[PDB]
Amino acid sequence: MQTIKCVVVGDGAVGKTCLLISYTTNKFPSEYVPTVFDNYAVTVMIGGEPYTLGLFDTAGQEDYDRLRPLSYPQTDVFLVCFSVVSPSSFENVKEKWVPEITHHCPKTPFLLVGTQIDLRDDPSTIEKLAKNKQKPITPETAEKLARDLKAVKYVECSALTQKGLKNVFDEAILAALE
Amino acid sequence: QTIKCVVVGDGAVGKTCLLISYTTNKFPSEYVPTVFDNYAVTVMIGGEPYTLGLFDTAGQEDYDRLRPLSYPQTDVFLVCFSVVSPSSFENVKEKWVPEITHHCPKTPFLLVGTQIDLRDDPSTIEKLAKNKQKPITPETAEKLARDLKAVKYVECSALTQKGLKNVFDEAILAALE
Amino acid sequence: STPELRRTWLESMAKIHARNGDLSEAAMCYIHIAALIAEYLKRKGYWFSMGWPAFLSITPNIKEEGAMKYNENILVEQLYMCVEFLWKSERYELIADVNKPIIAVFEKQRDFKKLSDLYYDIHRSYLKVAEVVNSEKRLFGRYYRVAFYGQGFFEEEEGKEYIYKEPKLTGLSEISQRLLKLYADKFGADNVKIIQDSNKVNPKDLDPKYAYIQVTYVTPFFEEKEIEDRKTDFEMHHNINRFVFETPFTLSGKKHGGVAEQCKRRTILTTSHLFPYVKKRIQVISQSSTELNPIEVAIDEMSKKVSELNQLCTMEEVDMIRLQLKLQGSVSVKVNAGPMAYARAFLEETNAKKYPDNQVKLLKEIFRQFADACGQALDVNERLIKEDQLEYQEELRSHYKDMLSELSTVMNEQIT
Amino acid sequence: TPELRRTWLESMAKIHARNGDLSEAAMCYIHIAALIAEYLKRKGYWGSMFSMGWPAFLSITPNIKEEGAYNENILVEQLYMCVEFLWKSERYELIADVNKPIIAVFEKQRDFKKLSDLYYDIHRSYLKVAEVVNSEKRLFGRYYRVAFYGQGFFEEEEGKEYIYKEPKLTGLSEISQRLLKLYADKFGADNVKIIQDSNKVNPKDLDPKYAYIQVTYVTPFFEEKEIEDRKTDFEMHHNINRFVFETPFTLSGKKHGGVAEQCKRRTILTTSHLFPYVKKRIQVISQSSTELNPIEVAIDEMSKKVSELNQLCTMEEVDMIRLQLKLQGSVSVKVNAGPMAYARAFLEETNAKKYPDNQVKLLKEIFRQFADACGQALDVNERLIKEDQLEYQEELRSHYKDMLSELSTVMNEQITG
Ligand SMILES: Nc1nc2c(ncn2[C@@H]2O[C@H](COP(=O)(O)OP(=O)(O)O)[C@@H](O)[C@H]2O)c(=O)[nH]1
Ligand SMILES: Nc1nc2c(ncn2[C@@H]2O[C@H](COP(=O)(O)OP(=O)(O)O)[C@@H](O)[C@H]2O)c(=O)[nH]1
Repeated sequence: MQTIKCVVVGDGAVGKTCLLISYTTNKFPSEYVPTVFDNYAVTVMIGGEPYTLGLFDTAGQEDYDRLRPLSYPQTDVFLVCFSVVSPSSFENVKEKWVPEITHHCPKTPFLLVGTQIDLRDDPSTIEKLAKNKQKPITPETAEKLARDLKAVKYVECSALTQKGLKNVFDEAILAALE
Repeated sequence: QTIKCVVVGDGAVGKTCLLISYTTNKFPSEYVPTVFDNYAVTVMIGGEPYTLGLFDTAGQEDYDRLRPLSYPQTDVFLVCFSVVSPSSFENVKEKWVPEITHHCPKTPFLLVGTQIDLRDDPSTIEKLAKNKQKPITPETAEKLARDLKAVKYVECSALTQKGLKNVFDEAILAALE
Repeated sequence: STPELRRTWLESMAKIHARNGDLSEAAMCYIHIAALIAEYLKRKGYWFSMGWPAFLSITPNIKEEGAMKYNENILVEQLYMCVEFLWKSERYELIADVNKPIIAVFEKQRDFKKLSDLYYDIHRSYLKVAEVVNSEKRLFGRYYRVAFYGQGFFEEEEGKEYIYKEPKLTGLSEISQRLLKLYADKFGADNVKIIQDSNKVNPKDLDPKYAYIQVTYVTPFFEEKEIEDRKTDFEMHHNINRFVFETPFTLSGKKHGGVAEQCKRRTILTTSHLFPYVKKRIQVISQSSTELNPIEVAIDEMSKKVSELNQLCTMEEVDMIRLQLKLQGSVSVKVNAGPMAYARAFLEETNAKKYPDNQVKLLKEIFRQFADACGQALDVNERLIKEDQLEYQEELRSHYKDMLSELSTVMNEQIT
Repeated sequence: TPELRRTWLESMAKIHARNGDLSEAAMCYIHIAALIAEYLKRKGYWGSMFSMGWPAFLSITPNIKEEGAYNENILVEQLYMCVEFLWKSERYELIADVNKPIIAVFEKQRDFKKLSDLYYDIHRSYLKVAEVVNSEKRLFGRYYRVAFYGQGFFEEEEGKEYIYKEPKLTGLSEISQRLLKLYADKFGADNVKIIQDSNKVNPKDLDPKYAYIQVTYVTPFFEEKEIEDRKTDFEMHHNINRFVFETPFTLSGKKHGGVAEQCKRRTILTTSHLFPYVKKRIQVISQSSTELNPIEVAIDEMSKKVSELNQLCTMEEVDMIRLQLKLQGSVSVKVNAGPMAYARAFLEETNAKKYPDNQVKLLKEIFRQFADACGQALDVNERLIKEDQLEYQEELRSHYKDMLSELSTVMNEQITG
């Protein structure tokens, strides 16, 4: 009863691995030495007592759908991630990820996590979505999804600027305690 | 305009450690080993810088055939010996000074006492006493340096690095007459 | 360099530090005051008697008080304030050496009740240490290299590198945004940027029309020669001036690349004074750095993983979730390259001819230990899982066996 | 404050002038000119013109950037002083750059006689350079790493590493004894010890009963990219802040060993300011190091030997004695292990299996260049010997072929010359 198991899901290239490495190593994404292993652990303080926050990293691609739920037993909280500059990752939250974790762990709280929020104010990014006839996902539309899908709450962050990053894991710890 | 200086002496006196000491400007603890023979050092004799080429010689008896082939074009010789090894000195007289004087009769030479740091060492002084031996004084070695018509006699230690700069300064002055 | 000019400054910092919660820095201010008073009374003949050296057991930074150009009661009052803040800062191990000279004072006065008090307070200082030492309960701080660039903007801070000692568990997110707001106001929020690159900044690369703050997480550094000391959480933060961080670089010139092109640089920053100090930031005065080539990187992280696995398997109460985290992240990597990318790049017969034999032989030996340590971790997990992780365990074993088979092909050796 | 900084630089320049440290006296005047120029600019008195402030002098030295933290005639007087000491310190190459802002002044004044004189001065400095360049006649100094350990003895020097610029050809023992007796007279003659080892000192291994002074010879360091821009003796001492020294170690943790175990650490120190500066000693603020394996040491030494033999053959007039020194010491080795020790250790079939293919093939190529370089050196030497060296030259040839006989067996390849 010393360790919180938090499991991270979402489509590839939304920045979830990069999110976990920067919070776990206290480094900017460009400055961490790549690792060949999966998963991350960081000490976190509860009332002055030391706890381990275990971060389980999953692959979002279809080839991994059969073995991924084997990591769900004993989870204390789920982070369901999408990038706010990728409406496909946003739609797959409603249409893939929330159902999959609901089905295997219906009583386990989950947070909706928006990533890469710095790219919402990027010209090349906002224009590259213009040529594709798509627009970036605003925070207000993402909080509405969070309430619809019974999420504990919505949190945004950017691994690059670190804005909102700490609050994501503060929110995750508090949900993991029930 | 490089001065040629050939160095002779029977081994273990310190010829080579002496030469690599002062050439590479390192403490003996720190020199990088080299596979090559001979050394070249740049020296200052009152404002004028000079290049001293130092031709090392193997002192063992196997090379008595070909070692004198290094003797042509020499500007100065250095005959060495260890101040704590008497036969290092006893055979400066018996073999080395006859050989170099035979092949180049008019080239000057100097008597060099090496490893002077171990004459003021307690352990070394008793190892000599058991063999009925004691370190060779400067004076007895300066006696001899006058005997066989050397230019001078000098003393050095590569551990101290004291007196070593003086050895080569005197060698160059000798090669300039 | 004027006695009361320095003393009021130290007392001012003490009060600032107390409000800001920098309680070690407060304790240091008071011990520097006591050291100054002692040196002044010594120079102005008064007859502890050695002057500032009296408190070297506390910190060697007080040597600077003897750069000088007040009675016994007030020297002792400074020492009381110092003990108060050592208590509040959890540096309990120093309370004894501050009270010892007070005790000598009161020995002379035959004040037995006071002596009973002083010995009593050194007593719970050591009791507290017995209760909390090496229990990960004390948060002495996190360390950040901070460098300021922009000669049109920064005053004294321009072009100089600091180690900032931050409270407790302050993460990179918090000290970045804090320093950004601070210098966004005195210079303008449009002209201040955070440098994330942990390489030594070159000013010519920077737009002189901007002001830059480089922020990098660092950790106290010790080599194996110093691990003779530095056995406790306290000692790992007591009188330290070296700090390490790593930076990734490829052979090409990028930050990130493949397993066979990935290097890293190891930089060690030295500070002008020791932490804890009368200030919570100390300037860096020099840097030393070394580099590791790709097979050295691989050797390094494989050793660590073997130690992580073995450590968990020899705990008194094995932490199941923490064991699975590392075990699954070793034997069934699915997001990153997996440790087998090391075996393929450096241990296969064709590839291994491109690297030093000793280094290939060291990485082979580590992989054997890796095999055993994954195996031992699979056995420990089996004795701990319940019915809901049986399929989970079976796949871990299946992934482990598939890994030993490939490892056996690559090394041409039977790995059990 | 500008006033105190200027008084200090003026004092240092006279002290340096009195001790004969003329490069440092010249640098003090260029810094004074930088400080006055920035002062007048920030007041509003008005490439390479005084109007720019301190940036005008950046081509002389980047050190003057730090001056950025009374007439125009006075500025010119500072630069005259600099030229004078640039002349005396033999840094003639610098004189053209110091005169440019002076020229800009007299251009605006149409003082065409004066412009005549300044361009004449630049002509005579390059005439001087043409007569002395890379003759080894200019001795800009020797550099030493010096670091102080003694928590109980040293004041501001404690725990700090400096590069000391020493005059002319100051050898290691000179600066060592001088540093010894200097701090033996401020401390106790029996409380000061010279640290001989060149590895980075860890304080734990030291006894606080004594004060320690670590002294190591270093030389100016340039990477292969830089070597193009470091062609002359002046260029190798001009605006430098990187120094290198090598330390021996073995695979097993000792210093010295056999050629198949003998490694070499290469340390690069960087100083806070560039030499020449206003002081003779500059703090080390940075160091990096790297380790050469035994085959890399072999590669290193063999390429050096090939290169120096090549440039001895392609000199204008060949130092016959220096040529025989290097050549005899390559093809007739009798005291040290000889370069075939490198071949036997790394190039023989069974041994080559222990080292990277690319390094083995590179060591093989370098040895072919070594065979050609000795061949070239033998042919040059017999164009220059008298009859007293015909038998000596004959025995060099016989040794050169006995070496090529062994190198051919070891490389399993015919090595001709
Ligand atoms: N601009 C920006 N890029 C990011 C951020 N987080 C991740 N990335 C980039 O997005 C790409 C994919 O991210 P990755 O770590 O693989 O996320 P994952 O595929 O979900 O595990 C990488 O190139 C990252 O550098 C962010 O906050 N901002
Ligand atoms: N104590 C001491 N030992 C020395 C000195 N010079 C040389 N040696 C030692 O004497 C041994 C042999 O000396 P060496 O350099 O081979 O002289 P060589 O055989 O005549 O060429 C080596 O082990 C050296 O360490 C010295 O000045 N002092």
